[PDB]
Amino acid sequence: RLYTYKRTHAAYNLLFFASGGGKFNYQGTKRWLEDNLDHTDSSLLQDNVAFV
Amino acid sequence: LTRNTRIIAEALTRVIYNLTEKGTPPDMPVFTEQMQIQQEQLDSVMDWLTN
Amino acid sequence: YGTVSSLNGEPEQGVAMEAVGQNDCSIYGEDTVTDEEGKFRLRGLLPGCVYHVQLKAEGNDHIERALPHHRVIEVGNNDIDDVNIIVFRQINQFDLSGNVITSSEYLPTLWVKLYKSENLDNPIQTVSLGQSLFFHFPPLLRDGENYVVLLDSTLPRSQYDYILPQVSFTAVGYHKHITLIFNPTR
Repeated sequence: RLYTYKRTHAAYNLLFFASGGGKFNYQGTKRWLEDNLDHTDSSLLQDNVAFV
Repeated sequence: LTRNTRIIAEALTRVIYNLTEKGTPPDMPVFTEQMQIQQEQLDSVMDWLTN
Repeated sequence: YGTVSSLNGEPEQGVAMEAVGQNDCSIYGEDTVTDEEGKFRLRGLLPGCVYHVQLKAEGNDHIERALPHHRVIEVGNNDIDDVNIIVFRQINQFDLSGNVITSSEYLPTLWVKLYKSENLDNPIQTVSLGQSLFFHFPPLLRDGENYVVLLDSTLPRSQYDYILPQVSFTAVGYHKHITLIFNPTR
């Protein structure tokens, strides 16, 4: 709702991640964070990542 | 759940929009109407999740 | 002497701006339609009374909220400066939603409806549930408009027993989470 409207379109890329593999040592996050960092060079997980 | 969502979302909104150095004292909220955290939606989603 | 900007920073234009006084000064106060930058030029600078910058009732139909509704400012022996207020526009859509409670196998054989109240034989939306227990009817306008959410399944009574739910949600609010429960028998 906030991003849909121009006047409230803040300049902050937001990567939401409904991760799987949670209480299991957070494997879903491990694999996801690995794929967006070392596998590729694109993706926002390198651009200007603020607090996660 | 609604209160926690209000707290987190309002903090995020203030930090994102540079509001702190824009006035907006923390003694009044953003999410009053037209953006109220849908209690029904939260309850139904939680119920479905527990289903 | 400030600015009327949007949430992101967009300077609002054409917003009526005024200051209503209090105490004996309740009778003093003028208005000024803001410019593109949001720079209002309120005048009538009488000290000895606190001021309240707030949104004119008239001329501000399109705009829904002003987050700092009023800003208390002490009027001393000088002028005021740097008065920034953020404002919200008036979203008019309804943004319907709503989950469905049913077994997984019945989900593909379901299409939620949006039967208008005035005519229950001419649906206006037939969002199929498909494989997701969540319909997200495209945002509608909110003005009365009693509707129906008749859950039109494809499953006939010849091999199963069921009752299709029906929900009326007269559109005056801003969201909805219809929670249809579908448990057929036989």
